[PDB]
Amino acid sequence: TTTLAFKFRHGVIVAADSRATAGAYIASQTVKKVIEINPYLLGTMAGGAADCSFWERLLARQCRIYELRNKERISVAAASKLLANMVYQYKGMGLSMGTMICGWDKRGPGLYYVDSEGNRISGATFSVGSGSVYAYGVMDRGYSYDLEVEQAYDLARRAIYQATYRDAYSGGAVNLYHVREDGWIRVSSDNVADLHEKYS
Amino acid sequence: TQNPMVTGTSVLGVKFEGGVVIAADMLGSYGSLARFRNISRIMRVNNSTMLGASGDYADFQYLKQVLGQMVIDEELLGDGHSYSPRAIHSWLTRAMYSRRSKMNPLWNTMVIGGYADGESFLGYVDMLGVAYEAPSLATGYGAYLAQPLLREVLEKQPVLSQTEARDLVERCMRVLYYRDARSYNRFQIATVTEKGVEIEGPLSTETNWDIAHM
Amino acid sequence: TTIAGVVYKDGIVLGADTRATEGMVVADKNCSKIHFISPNIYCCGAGTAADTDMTTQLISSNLELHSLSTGRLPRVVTANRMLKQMLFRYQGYIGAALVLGGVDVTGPHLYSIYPHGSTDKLPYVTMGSGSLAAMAVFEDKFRPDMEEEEAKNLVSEAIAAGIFNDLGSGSNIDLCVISKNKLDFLRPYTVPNKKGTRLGRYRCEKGTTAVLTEKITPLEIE
Amino acid sequence: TTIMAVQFDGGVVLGADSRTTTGSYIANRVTDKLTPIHDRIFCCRSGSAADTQAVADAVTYQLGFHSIELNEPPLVHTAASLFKEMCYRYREDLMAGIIIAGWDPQEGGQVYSVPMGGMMVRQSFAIGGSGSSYIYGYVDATYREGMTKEECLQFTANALALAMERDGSSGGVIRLAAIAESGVERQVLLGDQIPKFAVATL
Amino acid sequence: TTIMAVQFDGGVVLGADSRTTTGSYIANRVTDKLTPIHDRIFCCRSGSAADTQAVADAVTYQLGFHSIELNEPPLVHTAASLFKEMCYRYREDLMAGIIIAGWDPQEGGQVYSVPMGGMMVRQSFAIGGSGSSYIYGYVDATYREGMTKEECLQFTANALALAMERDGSSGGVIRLAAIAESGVERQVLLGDQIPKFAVATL
Amino acid sequence: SIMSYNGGAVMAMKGKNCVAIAADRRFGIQAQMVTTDFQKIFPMGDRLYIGLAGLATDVQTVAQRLKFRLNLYELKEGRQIKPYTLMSMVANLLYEKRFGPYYTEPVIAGLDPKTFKPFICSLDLIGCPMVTDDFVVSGTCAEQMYGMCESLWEPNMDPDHLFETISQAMLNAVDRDAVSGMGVIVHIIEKDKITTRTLKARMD
Amino acid sequence: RFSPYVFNGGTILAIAGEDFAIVASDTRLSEGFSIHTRDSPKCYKLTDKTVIGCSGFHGDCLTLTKIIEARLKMYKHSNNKAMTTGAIAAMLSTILYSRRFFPYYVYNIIGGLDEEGKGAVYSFDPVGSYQRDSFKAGGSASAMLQPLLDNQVGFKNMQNVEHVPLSLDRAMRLVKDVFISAAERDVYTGDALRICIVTKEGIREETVSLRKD
Amino acid sequence: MEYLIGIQGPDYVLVASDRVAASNIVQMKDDHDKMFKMSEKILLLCVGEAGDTVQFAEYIQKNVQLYKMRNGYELSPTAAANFTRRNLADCLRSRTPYHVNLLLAGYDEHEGPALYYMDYLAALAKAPFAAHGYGAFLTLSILDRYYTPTISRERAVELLRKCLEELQKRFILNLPTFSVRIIDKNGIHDLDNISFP
Amino acid sequence: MEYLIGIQGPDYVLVASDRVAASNIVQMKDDHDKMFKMSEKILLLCVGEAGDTVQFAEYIQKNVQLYKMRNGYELSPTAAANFTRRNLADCLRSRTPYHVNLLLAGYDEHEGPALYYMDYLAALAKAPFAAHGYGAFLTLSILDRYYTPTISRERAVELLRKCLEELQKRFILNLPTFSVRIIDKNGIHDLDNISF
Amino acid sequence: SYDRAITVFSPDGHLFQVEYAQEAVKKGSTAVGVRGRDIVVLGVEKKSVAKLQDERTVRKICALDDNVCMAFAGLTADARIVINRARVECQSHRLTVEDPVTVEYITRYIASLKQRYTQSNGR
Repeated sequence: TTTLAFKFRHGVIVAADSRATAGAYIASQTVKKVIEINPYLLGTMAGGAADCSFWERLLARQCRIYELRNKERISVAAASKLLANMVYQYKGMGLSMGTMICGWDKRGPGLYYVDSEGNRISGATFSVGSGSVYAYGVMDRGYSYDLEVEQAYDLARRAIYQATYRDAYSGGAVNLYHVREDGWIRVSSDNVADLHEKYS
Repeated sequence: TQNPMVTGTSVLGVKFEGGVVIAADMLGSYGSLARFRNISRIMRVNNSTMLGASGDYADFQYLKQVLGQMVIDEELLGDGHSYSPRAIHSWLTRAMYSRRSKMNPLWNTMVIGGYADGESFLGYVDMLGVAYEAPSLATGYGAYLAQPLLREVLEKQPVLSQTEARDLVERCMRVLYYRDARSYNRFQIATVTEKGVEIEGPLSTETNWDIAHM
Repeated sequence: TTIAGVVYKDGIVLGADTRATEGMVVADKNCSKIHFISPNIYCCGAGTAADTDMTTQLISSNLELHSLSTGRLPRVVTANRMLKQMLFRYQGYIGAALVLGGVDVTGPHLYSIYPHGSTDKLPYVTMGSGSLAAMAVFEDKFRPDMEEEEAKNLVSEAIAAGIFNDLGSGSNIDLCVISKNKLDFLRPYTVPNKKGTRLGRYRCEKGTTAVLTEKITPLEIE
Repeated sequence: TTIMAVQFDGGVVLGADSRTTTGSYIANRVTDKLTPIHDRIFCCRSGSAADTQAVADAVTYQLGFHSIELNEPPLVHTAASLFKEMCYRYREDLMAGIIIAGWDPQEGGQVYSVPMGGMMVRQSFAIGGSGSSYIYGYVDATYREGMTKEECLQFTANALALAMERDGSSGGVIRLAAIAESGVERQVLLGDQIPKFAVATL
Repeated sequence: TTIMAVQFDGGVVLGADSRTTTGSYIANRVTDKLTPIHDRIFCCRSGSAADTQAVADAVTYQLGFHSIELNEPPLVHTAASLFKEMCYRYREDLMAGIIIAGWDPQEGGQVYSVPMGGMMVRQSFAIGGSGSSYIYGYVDATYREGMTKEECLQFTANALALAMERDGSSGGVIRLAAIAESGVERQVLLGDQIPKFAVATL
Repeated sequence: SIMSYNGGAVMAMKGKNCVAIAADRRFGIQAQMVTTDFQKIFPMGDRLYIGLAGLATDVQTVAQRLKFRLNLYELKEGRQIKPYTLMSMVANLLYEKRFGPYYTEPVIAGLDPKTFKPFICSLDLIGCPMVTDDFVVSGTCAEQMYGMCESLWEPNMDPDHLFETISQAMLNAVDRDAVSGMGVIVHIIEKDKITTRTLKARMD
Repeated sequence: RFSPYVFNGGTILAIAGEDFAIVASDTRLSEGFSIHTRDSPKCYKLTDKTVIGCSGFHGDCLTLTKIIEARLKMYKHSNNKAMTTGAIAAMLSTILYSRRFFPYYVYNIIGGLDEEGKGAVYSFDPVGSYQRDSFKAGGSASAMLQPLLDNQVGFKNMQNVEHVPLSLDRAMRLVKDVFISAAERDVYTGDALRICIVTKEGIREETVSLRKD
Repeated sequence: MEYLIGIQGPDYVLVASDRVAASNIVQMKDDHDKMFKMSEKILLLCVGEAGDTVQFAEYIQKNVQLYKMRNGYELSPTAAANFTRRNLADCLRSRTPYHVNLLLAGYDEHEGPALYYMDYLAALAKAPFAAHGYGAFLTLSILDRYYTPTISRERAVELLRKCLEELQKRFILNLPTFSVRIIDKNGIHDLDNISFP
Repeated sequence: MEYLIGIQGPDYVLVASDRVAASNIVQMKDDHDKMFKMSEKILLLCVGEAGDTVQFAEYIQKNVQLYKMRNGYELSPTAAANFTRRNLADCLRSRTPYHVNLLLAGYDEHEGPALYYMDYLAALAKAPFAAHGYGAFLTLSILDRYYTPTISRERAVELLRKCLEELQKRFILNLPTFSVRIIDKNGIHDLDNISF
Repeated sequence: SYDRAITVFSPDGHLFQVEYAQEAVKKGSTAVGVRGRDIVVLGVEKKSVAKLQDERTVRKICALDDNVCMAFAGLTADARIVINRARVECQSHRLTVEDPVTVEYITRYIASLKQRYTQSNGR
């Protein structure tokens, strides 16, 4: 798999492929790696899809509880900290998990990369999975904070495309998402075959 | 039992018109040694049910006392209810699966046969909790050797008589005595029917050995 | 794999299935697990298929030499000894389990050969995955000095038991009947299982598939 | 398996079961472990069937060549020595235990035991195989100096039956041989012919 | 080690060797492997001496408490069942092979064999230990229904002597016990008292 | 799986007076692709083709050794090789290395030069010949394309239907495994001509 | 030494439509190279609108279907309504993930009608990752079966063909054909084929023979 | 660890290598030359386990120059590639396997430029661009993005600098300077070494 | 690995750390901060396994701030060092052992500046200078050469820069920028980040 | 452990223990708190200075965190216990959710604690 997330002026962009594999067998080419935790923040999957989905759903219920109690929506840093502290208890017990928690808060756009190993790090660019290495090059060469929204969409698409082209365990269809101060939106679900027709 | 110590070999079973019959050799083997040559690996759970087991005989004794106390309590209540063979099959399946999930498995492989409500039951249980019903059953190397004969016979003839089933079982036991090394000539037959469980004494397979002179 | 052999009154009957499996998926549904060693000697193979085929070819070669040098038909003990010496030299690494059968001047002789070089002369033997079921059938219904038809039916029943009770074996039954005077090699002796007819037609019309390049090359003929 | 040999005055007796096993499955229930190395020299075979058959054939080859070039009947000590050098040179590869018996004019009836590791020991009575364990006591008690041919045959049959009932690897029909100046008398005991011993039968 | 018990009319006889080995070293050459669980009940211990002594003492404790509670003499089936429960609960932990023997009024002389794994079976005669292998044949042959106390004692002594000669782990002296209505009479055979079976000679 | 290190898939099919043989194009390390122009089908005659899948180095080495032996054969004999003969040669070649084997599973497809009768075969890792009348496969997605061919294939197909069949099979198969794909090439053999076509396939 | 898992074979299929959901499976059960029985359906009825198929270790399959029936009863007792298919799926994901560190080695498929009335198919990993699909295969021959369904039902890699919605008759014929082929070229499947279809009226079960081994 | 990169074009081959020789934590050398010329117009780039690299490269260099002296004409890049592939493939079964990851580059007057790739298993391949090392994972996506078969050499050097600066920003190891040289009809040409202070 | 360095002086203690956070072969982050502020006058630098560092550091952080809130006065640096040493040593024999290589720096009005060292085994050692990571092997020699007990903060910064440029030239890993800050009586002071 | 219902309902539905606790609060030292737009203020009345006491020890104004402060009235000991538990919670909240507490959060914790003591057994 492969995922992508970066911060720019008009919010946060999240992109991911749609392939799921067991060994060399492509079980699914329509899996939604990005998870809509709630209308105001969302997450991604890499590693154990079961692990990521379960723990992020647990995070979702915790976030709703926090919202109800405090009457203020939880911050991205707090959410990532909850997730990290939860998975850290199960450290060394075989969890394979990697995700990028994305949202807006009082501070601004939020992006945090949590991992089963224990790392929790904010940033302006992140890429997780087998194709992350191929994604980083395109994103790094094409990324600027001063960047039009359509340009951001395009470079996310192209990064995921090249990552799929090179990596065997990623493919299917990009599932692009855009976080704005009001909430996230799904902008496109383009297929890499149509994108190959486009870019070549 | 992480490693079994004293083991019993194959148990057979086949259901006929109006009852079920199972058979087992009276042997407990301590690693290629026929140490105990007179043991019943067949149990009488209740009037409508009988049980036969392979594998670790001690685990089988444990199941014997447990299940005996269970049916005893069911009798004590005097409520007009008795455990069905399929109910015992389910209970046993859960027990073996639980012991497996704790990684403390009961190494036995069981065959439950019973007759109740005018219906004949025959079920299998493995140490891992695998369970199923079939018209015929075999455990151990019996699964490879005897079950072909039973399956061919049952496929050509879906329903059998008591005498035909008994002859078939004795034939399969002869085959096992020939081609299995953890086997013994002495074996018990247990049959369940409308009358109830009737376990026969030690029987012989009556080998020929005419092949040797060639 | 299920191979089996039996001695009837005036010869030998060999039988085998035709299912060749790479792992747990079928690769060949009509394999020939019956090989030619000599006109009067035949063999069936199980285990490592390449080892069985190449060993049988080698011994067939050496026996061709021996036979046409001597001017008389080859014997079965010769093949058995060649095979066991070879297999012992390789110490079981070549995984050729064979049942070997032939008729010669002394009479019908049937051998079962194991990968480590062991042998056993028997009236009936079975090898492979369905060997136990076939042994069951033989221990039940074998009698000495059977007629040819009875022996063929017995071997068919045995191979069928191995088929319908073992996952590895299937798809057909092959027979070979060697005697003093004839050899009847019956490749589709029986068809117990067949593929069911396809209810739906899925034939794709022209242009169903896209193409990005095409290059036609004519072949000169004369 | 169980193999057994006994020396009587003027010959020997060989006995062995007919079972060879691969795991818990009996590949052959009528195998003949008694093998003629020569007209008056026999070999019983324990361990790897392949190893024993191979070394038996090679010893037969060498001993036939030696006997024919000498123009005199071979010796049991000679055959045992051949087996010894083979099994000792290849003690690492071969898992084989042998017991050799025959008759020759110079020494008469002889029994030699070649266990695993390639040592050679002449013995009055010698047992081998997985089942010899269970009958060491029976032979220690029952043996007596000066037994005859029929007496030794019955002794061997009883011993082999006792081993066969207890040992899973041993079983089948008992094959017997008696070797002397006259020649070889082979017989096979099956079913009721085999001696029977009463179970506890509580 | 080698232990052995046999049931006669009106009682039982127990026998055992007297050697405990740590590897190839004999720590105790005069150990008593016959432990009285009660006045009329005895135990013969094989396997780990520590495990056997522990379970023996615990069963003795439980059984004495049960007996004094009931104000009736205990049953051999009861003792064997206690041993069985312990050895089956802790079958993974301890390696112990037991053969319990005793007399009770209602059932008379009884012999139970609790091998490793925690199973229990009544037996007319039963043997255990490393040496029992070497005498399975002797006992299967020479056992007879209706033997006397003296006959069973000689039988047990002969068997233990054979096992002691052949097995390295068993040896020393033979301890014997005969249990009946009257009580227990223990005797120890040493030196010439052991039955001697002649070793073969050339 | 040493075979899965490079991946790859090769397939052959039979028709009426025609054979088809197809193979993927990807050359890649266990997850990283390198090139989409890899040659896994090599021509061993005018109308005889061999197709190799497995470890790519062994693919190349086997093809080279086979061309060596084959050219010597064609020069000494003075005729083109028969497909059964090539099968036997390949089996001997692979069994020469039975310990330390070439990690490739060949597929041969062609017409007999005299009668133009279709022939297809496959060989195991160590040279077990397996002649069939319908189709043969080798590769990582073998399990997929077996069922795909079992369904789509029909007897005595003409070249058009044969092409559409083998194309649909290869595409729908390699789309479903990771380490194979990146296009697919289809050689069609018949008495008069040879036709080679590349297919439009998902490059993911 | 002791292995708590063994592959009992089994193959399962699920197809969805506008007003129907088809679930089908083989009936063979086999440990190792030996058949245990030829009549063991992998497809169980959870409720009127739902069918579940399970493939893999039969003990885990049994415990799982037991737990699901129990929790369906519990849900009904508590909330006074029957569970929907998505709810069953989510509960099953939680169940499977509960024992993540000693998993059920079972591949499951849910097949049912949703509240809207459409067909639904949820496909699970052994560890509880669940994804809605229009069609899915599971078990030993899933790799064999999925390509043909992707070609026919999904119209993948097919050029200029009508994207017709699937119909009941075509679906039934298709599943019969694919299981025929999988029986032809897979050892673990082949005893028989039970087709348990769910529709608005209820669940109908049909059976068709396959080639015995 | 070591990084190689190759870019084919219409009329030239561009190759680059890191100049780092590292045994362990320490970096021993900063001007290591991983480029061996087998002839006037073909280069061999070799990386992998220590010693195997130079041994194999010098062996191939010897054989190629020997071919030249014997026959009067240099080998083609394709022939050199298949030759080194054969020698490498023969050895992996042998007791002396050469664990080396290679990248060959040459220009033929007839067949034009060429770039070949072979891993330690000796699987050959002709590619328009290729790379070795862990850095290849980062830089290959750059080339797949911005590469065209009609690329001019100035644009190629630009693309190279993009790949290398991405390595500097994003790759854990320290690869400060890179050797560069171009192959064309005229011959091998050394260029200014790309450095990042 | 991650690089830390400490340089004690007469009236100050200087600390530096690399700013990179890494994945298998990729620099995920270039502005990571490995310095934790337990109080106004002490710092904690932690490197090691992922997650253990943050969890342990923030546990010590909240414990120290809790001491302050409860008692009205901040802990001494030696006291905080022994406290974290206890918390770490208690755990190495437990089921959940942290694997953290620490470097602690603080100023006390009475005792003066202090620099403490402890490895993943919780062995505490006060030192005039110290370092962690594979780079310490390279840089400690430079400190042993060019360090004196009486050293101005300007010369200390220059010495630090020497060490870091040695790393840049001679160390395989890419540590392009280093965070720097200094502790004294006035408080913690962040300085210009050294970069190349 | 000691489990008994110290706090229970009375006829007419009053928790007498809670009423008595509020009575004890009324006995305590007076305190006043007022809110301003940019400043917030607390004041407490010393019962008796006593001219020997160290004022620092007996301060009834305490700081739960940097941005929070509280005063109390009633039992000084119970106040101290509650203060320490509030302090550990505000620090753990910083730890968990990476931001300082709000007064709503901390007073919610304190009220929950006091309620738990009104309902739990043995307290």
